[PDB]
Parts: sequence; structure tokens; C-alpha cells
Amino acid sequence: ASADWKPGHAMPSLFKVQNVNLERCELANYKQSIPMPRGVHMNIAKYMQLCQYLNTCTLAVPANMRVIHFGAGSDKGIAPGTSVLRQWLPTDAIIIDNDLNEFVSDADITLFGDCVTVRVGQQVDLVISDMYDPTTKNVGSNESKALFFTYLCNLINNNLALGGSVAIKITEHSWSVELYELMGKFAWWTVFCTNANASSSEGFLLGINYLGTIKENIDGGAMHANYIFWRNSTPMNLSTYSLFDLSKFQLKLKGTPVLQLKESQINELVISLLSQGKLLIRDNDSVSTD
Amino acid sequence: SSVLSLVNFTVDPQKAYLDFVNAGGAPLTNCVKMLTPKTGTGIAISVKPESTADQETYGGASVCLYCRAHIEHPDVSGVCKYKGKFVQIPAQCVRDPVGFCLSNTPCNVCQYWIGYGCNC
Ligand SMILES: C[n+]1cn([C@@H]2O[C@H](COP(=O)(O)OP(=O)(O)OP(=O)(O)OC[C@H]3O[C@@H](n4cnc5c(N)ncnc54)[C@H](O)[C@@H]3O)[C@@H](O)[C@H]2O)c2nc(N)[nH]c(=O)c21
Ligand SMILES: C[S@@+](CC[C@H](N)C(=O)[O-])C[C@H]1O[C@@H](n2cnc3c(N)ncnc32)[C@H](O)[C@@H]1O
Ligand SMILES: [Zn+2]
Ligand SMILES: [Zn+2]
Repeated sequence: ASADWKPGHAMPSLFKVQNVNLERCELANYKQSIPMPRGVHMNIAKYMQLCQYLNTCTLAVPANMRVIHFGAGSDKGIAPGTSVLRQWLPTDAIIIDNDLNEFVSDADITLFGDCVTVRVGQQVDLVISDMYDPTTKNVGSNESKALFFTYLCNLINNNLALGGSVAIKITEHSWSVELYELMGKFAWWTVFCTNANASSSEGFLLGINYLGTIKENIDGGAMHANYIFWRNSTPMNLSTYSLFDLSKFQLKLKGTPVLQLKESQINELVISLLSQGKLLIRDNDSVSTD
Repeated sequence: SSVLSLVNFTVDPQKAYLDFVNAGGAPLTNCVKMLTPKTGTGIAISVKPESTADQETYGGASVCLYCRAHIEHPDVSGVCKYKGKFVQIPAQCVRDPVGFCLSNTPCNVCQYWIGYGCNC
């Protein structure tokens, strides 16, 4: 059971190339839960496994790395995911987090309210979203959702550094055509499902190294159908075995350079570096509530 | 949630919390316990987890009474000593991390807990 020792499952190209109708998601182990290693919140394991998978991706990791974490609070008033991000990221990374409801966290900056009130003055390097709207549980047909996805799509288009990356939680019913289409503007993308929460239709839609141009033309409604087909076709065991050895958990200190360039100057070499996780393009000079 | 509202009807939150749990009151729950390689230095407060084999590491804001109760911090600098960092707790005190922190102080020269690591 080698997959049980991985942090989770990533959507394979076998399913990305399919062409199927959107069906109901039916997981054999639906809503089963696994006990957690200790007095330890389940979201500790979920975020650690997302981070472990991102350790295998070509993330840009500069000094003073700019990370924004939406949907960071909880009904307990604490932020387990933000603390995991603090454990994972470089010590000099800046974490900004946000939630509709009040909470306390280990971020550098914590903003309360709708994510639309979060003004990102400068481009950022990494966006993590765990936002989910309770009304999504009141299910007619399963259509693409607006909600906070309109904001995130606009963020990707305007406030994300070239070379930057995103991990955005989706579910069977919480998803966006436009966000899937925007994954085609990254060097690579997938949907990643943690083993700690394998019994849920949750996945993290991953856009790795933003290029600002269309590399893959994705039909977003069809691609969600492919995601559901994949989940319906793929046994996944609940597991946290990947968290037994944490000696290499922390994000590698890559020292990725940050350059400012005009669009006319972005040539084949620069695109190659961006696509390999070896460069960010953005200012090197402010996230607040509007 | 009982004890959180209690520490808002008093001028001495540290004593009010400690008197409450010393009298059998339930410790504050939902401190953010991390998973760590128990291979750290063992200091009290650190930028990354530092639990040894005999400690657990918590996210710092979650074990700070002042952070958790959303009340004014006592530090004259106005800056919390835990928030944004990690706090190591002896493994035998994990029933009440907030109370452990209120009850103890890092050594000013070696930064290990006095009585729980400080060899000075
Ligand atoms: C995948 N799935 C969905 N449904 C049905 O469709 C509805 C909506 O489906 P969903 O899109 O919510 O997906 P799923 O149920 O897998 O989401 P889940 O509850 O696991 O939530 C995943 C993450 O969303 C966040 N979340 C969920 N609910 C909330 C909430 N109310 N508030 C804040 N966050 C939430 C949490 O982080 C949670 O871990 C389900 O409530 C259920 O009736 C299923 N039914 C069966 N019988 N078998 C299934 O496999 C199945
Ligand atoms: C699964 S919970 C987050 C759990 C948290 N990530 C953790 O580490 O435990 C989903 C969060 O999304 C937040 N959310 C939903 N819609 C939002 C929005 N439009 N703007 C900001 N936060 C939102 C909710 O308030 C809720 O706290
Ligand atoms: Zn505090
Ligand atoms: Zn000492």
C-alpha cells in the first residue's frame, strides 16, 4: 500500500484527458474519519500533507516570501493551518491570513471579514485558500459557483507574481469553471487530495508557477467532471503514515530570486526559469482591510 | 468559553485563570498541538518547533491567554511573546498548556523553562 505512505493523491493525466458528463460523487468511505496522532486537530494533518505534496512541486521560495491564507479561521477561534504554514515556511516568510469570523493565529497579519475586503497592494508569491461557504451544503443541478471564487480569480489575474503558485480548496459542489480555466495559465496544475481527508470530495486545486499567459486551454466544467470521475474511480485509504517521518518537512530554502521586468523583456529564458520554479517577477518593495 | 468570559470580569487574568483550573476548572481547550520530529533543542519559545522527546510543541498564539481571550497583553512593549512562534510544553503538562505558560517563565539567560530544562 505504497500510496498510504504518500501525503495524498494527485489527479493523473489519465483523468485530465477524459470527456465525460458531470456525475454525482460517490466515495465508498464517505465521511469516515481517521483518529489523529494525538490531541491534534485534523487540519494539522491535512495542511501538513498539502505542504508535503508542495515540497515535491517546483515552488518559488524567495526571501521575505509573501503568503496569503484565506479561510484560515475555524469555529474554535484558532487557526491550525496557519500554524502549519508557520512551521513549514521559511522563518522570514510573511503570512497574512483572513477569515469571515474572528480568530487568533500565528500569522504576521490577521484580517477579519469577507475576503473581498482584503486589499492586496503588492503581488504575492503563494495563495492558500481553505474557504468554503456553508450554503454549498444546500444542494438542483451542480453548477459552477461564484462565491469567493470571483475574488480569487481576479487575484490570480492581478495580484499574483509571475512564478507564484496557488492551492485552492474545492469540493464536489464548491468549485468554479473560471478557476479551472485559470490553471491553464500556470506552468503545471493538478488537484491534490490529502490522505488524512481521503473520504471527502475535497481537493486542493494547485496552480504551480504562474505564467500570465494561456499554456493549456482547459474546459473548466468538463475538467470538474473529470475530477469527479477520477474520485469515483480511485480507491483512497484514510492515512497519516506520511507524517511519521518529518525530518524533511520544512520547505526547502531555495533563495529564489525576485526580478522586476517589463512584459516586452520576458523572453524564452525568463519563461523557462519561471516554469522551473527558479524565478519570481514582481516588485521587491501592504495587505490591509478596505 | 466559560473560563474565557470569566477572565473578562477581572483585573488579574493570569490569577483568575490559574485559580479557576487549580480549583478543578476545565483547562482551556483547542490549543494548537503540532506534529514534530522530537529532535529539537528543548527551549521554551522558538521560531520553529523545538520539542525534545519529552515535550510537545504548540502554536504560540493558541497557548497565550491574552491572545485567546482577546484582552490586552501585559508586556510593556505591547508585543506578545508567543504569537507567531512555537511554545514547547513538558509532555506531562499537556492537559493545560495555557496554565503551564501562565505558571512558568523562561530563564532569562538560557531561554529554557526554569524548572523544566534550565540547567543554570
Ligand atoms: C462527495 N459526496 C458529496 N455528497 C453529498 O453532497 C453534499 C455536498 O457535497 P460537498 O461538496 O460539501 O462535498 P463533501 O460532502 O465531500 O464535503 P465535506 O463535507 O467533506 O467538506 C470538505 C471540507 O469543506 C469544509 N466544509 C464543509 N462544510 C463546511 C461548513 N459547513 N463550514 C465551513 N467549512 C465547511 C471543511 O474543510 C470540510 O473538511 C454532501 O453534503 C452530501 O449530501 C455525498 N453523498 C454521499 N452519499 N456520498 C458522497 O461521496 C458524497
Ligand atoms: C474549513 S473552514 C477553515 C478551517 C481552517 N483552515 C483550519 O485551519 O482549521 C472554512 C472557512 O472559510 C471561511 N470563509 C468562507 N467564506 C469566506 C469568505 N468569503 N471570506 C473569508 N472567509 C470565508 C469560513 O468562515 C470558515 O472559517
Ligand atoms: Zn498573546
Ligand atoms: Zn537558564
